[PDB]
Amino acid sequence: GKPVWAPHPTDGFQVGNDSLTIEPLFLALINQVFPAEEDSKKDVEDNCSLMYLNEATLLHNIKVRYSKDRIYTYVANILIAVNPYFDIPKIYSSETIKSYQGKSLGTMPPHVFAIADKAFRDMKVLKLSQSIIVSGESGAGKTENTKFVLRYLTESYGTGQDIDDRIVEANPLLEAFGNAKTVRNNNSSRFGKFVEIHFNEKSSVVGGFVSHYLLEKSRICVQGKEERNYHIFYRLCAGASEDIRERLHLSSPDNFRYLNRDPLLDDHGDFIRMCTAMKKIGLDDEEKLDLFRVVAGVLHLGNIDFEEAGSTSGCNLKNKSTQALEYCAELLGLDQDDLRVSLTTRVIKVPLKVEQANNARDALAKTVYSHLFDHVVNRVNQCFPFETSSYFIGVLDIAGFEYFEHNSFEQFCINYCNEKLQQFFNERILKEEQELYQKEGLNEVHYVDNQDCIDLIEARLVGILDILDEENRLPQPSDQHFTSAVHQKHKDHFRLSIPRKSKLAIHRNIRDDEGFIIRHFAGAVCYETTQFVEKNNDALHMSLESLICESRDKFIRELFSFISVGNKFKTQLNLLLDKLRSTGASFIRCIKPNLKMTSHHFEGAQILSQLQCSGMVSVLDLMQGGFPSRASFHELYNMYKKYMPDKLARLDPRLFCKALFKALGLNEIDYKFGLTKVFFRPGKFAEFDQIMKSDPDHLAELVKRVNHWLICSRWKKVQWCSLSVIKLKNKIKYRAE
Amino acid sequence: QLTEEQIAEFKEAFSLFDKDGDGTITTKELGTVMRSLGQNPTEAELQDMINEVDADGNGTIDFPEFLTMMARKMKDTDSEEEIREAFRVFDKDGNGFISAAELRHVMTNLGEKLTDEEVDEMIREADIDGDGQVNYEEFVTMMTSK
Ligand SMILES: [Ca+2]
Ligand SMILES: [Ca+2]
Ligand SMILES: [Ca+2]
Repeated sequence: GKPVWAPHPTDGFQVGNDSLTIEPLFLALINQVFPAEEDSKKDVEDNCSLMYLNEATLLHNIKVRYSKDRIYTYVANILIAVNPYFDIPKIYSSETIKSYQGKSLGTMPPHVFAIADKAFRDMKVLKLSQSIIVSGESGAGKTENTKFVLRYLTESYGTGQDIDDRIVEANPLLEAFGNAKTVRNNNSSRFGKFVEIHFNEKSSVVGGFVSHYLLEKSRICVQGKEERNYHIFYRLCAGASEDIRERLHLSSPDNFRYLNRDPLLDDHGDFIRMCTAMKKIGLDDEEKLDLFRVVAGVLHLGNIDFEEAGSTSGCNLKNKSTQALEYCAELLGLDQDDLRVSLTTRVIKVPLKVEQANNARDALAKTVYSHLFDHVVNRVNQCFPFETSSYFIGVLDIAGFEYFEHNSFEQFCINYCNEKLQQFFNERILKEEQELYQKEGLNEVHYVDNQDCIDLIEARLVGILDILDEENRLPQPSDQHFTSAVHQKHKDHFRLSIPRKSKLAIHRNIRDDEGFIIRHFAGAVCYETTQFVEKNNDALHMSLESLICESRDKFIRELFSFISVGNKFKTQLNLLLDKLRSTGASFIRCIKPNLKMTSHHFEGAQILSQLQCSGMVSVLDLMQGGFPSRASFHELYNMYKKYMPDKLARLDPRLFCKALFKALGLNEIDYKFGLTKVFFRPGKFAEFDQIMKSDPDHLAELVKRVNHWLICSRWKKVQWCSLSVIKLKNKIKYRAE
Repeated sequence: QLTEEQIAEFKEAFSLFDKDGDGTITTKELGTVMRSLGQNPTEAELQDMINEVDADGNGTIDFPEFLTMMARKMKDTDSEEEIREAFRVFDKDGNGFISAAELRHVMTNLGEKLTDEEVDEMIREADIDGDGQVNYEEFVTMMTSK
């Protein structure tokens, strides 16, 4: 008779009553039906104030709050932030910035400022750098939310100076070389950005630092339909002056292999706006042109084609590519012939076949652009340097968990990245719960982590990455031989299956040696493995490497699968994780309320999918291992005093709750009396509520049995308070003489 | 440095300083409660005492910090004189017995809300020898009751 939540294709869940049949106000699988909150009209700032903490009740709560334009809700110290799609008045007001200062979490309403203030507070007290990890898909409000964290920190604990607006000025430079259009987003970030705000020994702001990770290298040469290379390429081709256009031999992006093909994409204008921003930054025409030269150089590189000639094998450049080669050699400051030899031979001179030279061309292109991006981020960092610092507070932004109808190596790496970030998310929430419980005077939270899914991927010798390397090292590498090696080595693995066992009909036609399913934290993903072997290899041979290092162009000299893409990805992912693990962590989860960028529309099923992809569902499950519901004494006083005799209602909130639990005989395993709240094991807040609503007479009786205890509690309270006052008086006199 | 039972008893006493139950006390609540029981600390005396244990340095101390603030190197049965002093806070006319009227005064000073009969009940409960009032022996027995 209790209203439950059940699946609803467009709202995720709807109210109603192996599987189960549900009547709304329909067959459903048992484990997809959740207890609902009794009061559907209600609203809490911390979802841990609910009686049931699950994906359904969570979704319902933040919805209710969304309507009241309450976009920020907590789950413990985790912030959920739903994009309003309009400017909610005065919430990012400077006044509000002062009202959040030094305020403990949950003495103010939920807000990114509080997340931000808390990081500073812990930094200052614990003397430990801090990280704020943001999740969210495209259009989730992630960019704005980052601004607020930085704005808040700077006006609150900066010194008049203005590092945020500085970082805000510099950002257009990052976006040019680091963002590109994807199928789901016209301006997606393709690297990991850790924007650090640094602090001196006395916790005052003194500078910024953009740490960067894992630029997506494959995009530099190849993109899928609906995708493009990095913005800069197209901007330059559409916006450069007729002059620059001539020096760099530019032209339509359609004239470059490296640039696949959209009206709303204003490359011409964004190029102008980009230069405008470059100047505000102090970027003169000289280094501007130096940047554009390498960009063009890479574009021409990519145009060099090859063919077999029969030349006492080895291949050669198509004569049609002569121009691309001289242009490229010219822009990269290389000798046209040196370059040519090094693109078609390797060093003992091994000739290269067509495919191998293609890979040499692309390997050079990827390294050059990647070093260019390194340089670009370094110049951005120079727009707001500092001499030294003690600690920082950084906001981490990096592509989230993702899947499509077709998943390749790109999704594999990205999802592997989020699998390790999720492990980190879980560990730190577990830690927070444990320290919350200790702080409250109460316990190890039951949780099995996803270490096994991580090990499937990265374990030495037998991990998928190492099996992939192994394939690259074989005389005739094969995707199919690789895929089968993966299945045969993880025989009865919880986390791996063949595509034939997919929960989707679209995947069940894929052969055992054409794919595999990984059970990721967010759900099963089916990867098609064609090209995994090719995509794992982007190595640049030493002679071609030497060549670029010894460029006539001084700028380039300064930029500078034996080692596979997969392995470098792991190495880099681990450096980012090293940095995070050295900080105290907080989390913000941004939510896109719907596709159309429209206000006051709440796509249930679509926000639910995001909750899952962000690992929130994973975190709630983790919280079921401890005390997921907690309520202040005052709050419980308010809710339940009406069910008890007037005698109890005279007590203060803490003693009222004390009395209640003593009289009900509530065991101290399932119900925990903290310093500020009562903490409940799963189900137990609800049980306590039922008891409270039962036979008022038997209830008043139980209270009678507690009368001696209550009187002795009243005495001891004032007696020990008198003793406290006397000790405090003796302490003052102690500290004097 | 305290028993499990002393920590428990002080924990409930802390709720008289921390009325709104946010788990933290400032100079204001410290001062208010001390004066209500007949002490007269200076603002500077309270600050100096708080700064000495306030880790955050926001001027708001929590329960374990409260305990530390109360701790000091103590003489033999100084604690006992402390308990006798606590008793004299209740026994306002200094005749050695706490009456209803006197308990009421303390309850009132500390902001406790109860009926005249409830005060009488409290007296009756700690009044072992039934002379209608609470002496020192009974006081301490009530105070350390389980
Ligand atoms: Ca208080
Ligand atoms: Ca007396
Ligand atoms: Ca007596």
